[PDB]
Amino acid sequence: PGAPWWKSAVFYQVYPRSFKDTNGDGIGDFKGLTEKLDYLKGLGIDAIWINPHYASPNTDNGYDISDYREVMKEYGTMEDFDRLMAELKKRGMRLMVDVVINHSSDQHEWFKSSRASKDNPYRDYYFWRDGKDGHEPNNYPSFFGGSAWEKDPVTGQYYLHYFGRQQPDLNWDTPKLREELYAMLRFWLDKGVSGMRFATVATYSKTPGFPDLTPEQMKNFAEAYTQGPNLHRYLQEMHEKVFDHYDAVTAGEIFGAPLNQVPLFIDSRRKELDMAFTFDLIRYDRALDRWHTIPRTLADFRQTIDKVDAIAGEYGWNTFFLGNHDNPRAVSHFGDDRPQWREASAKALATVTLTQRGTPFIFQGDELGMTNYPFKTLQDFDDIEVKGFFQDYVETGKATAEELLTNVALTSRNNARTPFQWDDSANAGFTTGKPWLKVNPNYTEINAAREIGDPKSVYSFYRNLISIRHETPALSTGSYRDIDPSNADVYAYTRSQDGETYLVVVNFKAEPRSFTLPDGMHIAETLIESSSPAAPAAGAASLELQPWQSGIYKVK
Ligand SMILES: O=C(CO)[C@@H](O)[C@H](O)[C@H](O)CO[C@H]1O[C@H](CO)[C@@H](O)[C@H](O)[C@H]1O
Ligand SMILES: [Ca+2]
Repeated sequence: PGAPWWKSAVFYQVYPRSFKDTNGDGIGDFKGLTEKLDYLKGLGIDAIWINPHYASPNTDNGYDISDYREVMKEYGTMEDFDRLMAELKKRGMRLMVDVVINHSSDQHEWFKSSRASKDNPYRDYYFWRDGKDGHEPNNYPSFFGGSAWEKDPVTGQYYLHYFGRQQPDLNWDTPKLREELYAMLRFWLDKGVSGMRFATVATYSKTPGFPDLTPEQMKNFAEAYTQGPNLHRYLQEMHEKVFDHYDAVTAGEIFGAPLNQVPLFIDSRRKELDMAFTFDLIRYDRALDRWHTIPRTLADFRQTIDKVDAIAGEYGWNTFFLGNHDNPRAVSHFGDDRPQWREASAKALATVTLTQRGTPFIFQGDELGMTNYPFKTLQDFDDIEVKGFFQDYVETGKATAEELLTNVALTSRNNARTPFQWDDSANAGFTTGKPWLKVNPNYTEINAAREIGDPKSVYSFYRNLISIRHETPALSTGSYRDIDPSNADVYAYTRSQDGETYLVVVNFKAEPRSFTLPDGMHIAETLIESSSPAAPAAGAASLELQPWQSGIYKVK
């Protein structure tokens, strides 16, 4: 039997707002993405995940949707969306879209009606509760600052919002609401969408009665919001009434949920989701407040990957990513973005990303080795989540503004949202106007045009790796085995399928290191290396590794 197309596919995440502008408004659009499909094809990309593209007031840049069946005005029209589809299909490429159905915008017609009165037909499309003892219904905190409950004077009741105040949560306990969501999903699937990514999929179910969070739960409220009693009931239903009738791939963003519960989401026998986005790895060095950083080693890095691989079992599947629109740049976060180590480390992380077991996602710009942004003003940090950090930590005296910005500089979501660097023209060729966010000044050295013409560039190395994975089934669907989980210098693991075994070795130190193969293992061939002066001799039992050297080898 064969493996599904998505298990051996290489995905590329486009954040349309910051990818390519074509009308000089400073905002990326659909026409921009369409003009760059050849670039993505040439890289070797099989499928594209785009961030929300629906009508939105943009208080959270598309994650506050005011009309699920209309296209965001900034990105273009429905015609532009269809053309994007058609141009993708002509290149044998597939499209995955973002599905945001934990909540909607407060400008959605459902909510405008819902808030009108207690007897409105749409009232139960959301959660409305009376205050308690002169205060909020309960002690729920919002991800984006303050209470998760917001009072509305129109009726005197509070509505629930896990995130932004302009992002009220949808009530999945209401059957009529679920049917509306299902019909909306079919609407896009009938248009030929090949994949769906479910944003904060683990929070769909709310706990009956909304009791107060215990002191312990209050600490880790992200986890507590993923413990709704009817969650998997709703996910199985959505599969039965929607995805069972189509051949699209489903990807869940499982944020807040402990690893041991992930199988419930991705076990194919359960008929829920196909693969999972987990955040144990990408947040392995983030503190509980989601803005402080905690020092970690390669040991912690690889042991997390191990635990994540183990919950796949035989019937489940993982995605793999080192960066997205919500996190700092990969080379800055996991590598060394200093000008003498940036390219080398970026190539090293590319080797990891494309030799992991699971479906790899590459975030726009990482193939160029783009870096974190050098923030210098208040404005640079402008984001709804940072506004919330101010509300919860600065205005309350828990921390000074400078303390917040010092740490957020390393963790800000805006680090990943600076305009794609196409060339070295004005604003890196992203726009002919003023970009909605400032272009990283290092675009003079870091841009696509220069990378594409250089066989030693980061882009060329990614492109080479993508070709190798596509021609080596073991590197996609093969099994995973960490050689030494306790090693903090050199990351090494094997990929095996059908008698074929491959070895991956990556030095994470900016210093020369040595690696010794397991007893009875020898190098047969060298597929690729970065920062290496010479491939090992055939039959070698060990490797001499340069600083930040990475490689892939077929072994005996
Ligand atoms: O914003 C975050 C990342 O730093 C998290 O607090 C967030 O809870 C989580 O990453 C959820 O992700 C998705 O849901 C949000 C929708 O409200 C949106 O802000 C994120 O961009 C989207 O990725
Ligand atoms: Ca535009």
